[PDB]
Amino acid sequence: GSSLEPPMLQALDIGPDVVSHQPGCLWLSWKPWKPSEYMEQECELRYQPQLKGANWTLVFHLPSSKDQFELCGLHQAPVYTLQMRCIRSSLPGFWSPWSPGLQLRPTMK
Repeated sequence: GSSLEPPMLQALDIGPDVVSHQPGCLWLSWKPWKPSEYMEQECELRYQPQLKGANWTLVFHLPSSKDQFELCGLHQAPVYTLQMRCIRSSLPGFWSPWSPGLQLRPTMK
């Protein structure tokens, strides 16, 4: 949610060498809170192709905190958008509000 120190989600430095060489791939990364304690909740990622129209696609099996998310198969819009949502492990009841992520231009092809 939104306590003292709020969570943040951004993309990764991709474009030039992106470390290795993939056939068009992106890289994300985010972190909720976790004050050095246990707790194994769960989180999902969201990414839609920002263009004339869009249907928004989702992702699951995501770790509360990712070190270098790796997505691939993005080709349809000129710019892509990405947000983030979270919840507990198996307690479906609120899912909190969709936190705002960011928008940028991924691989060119």
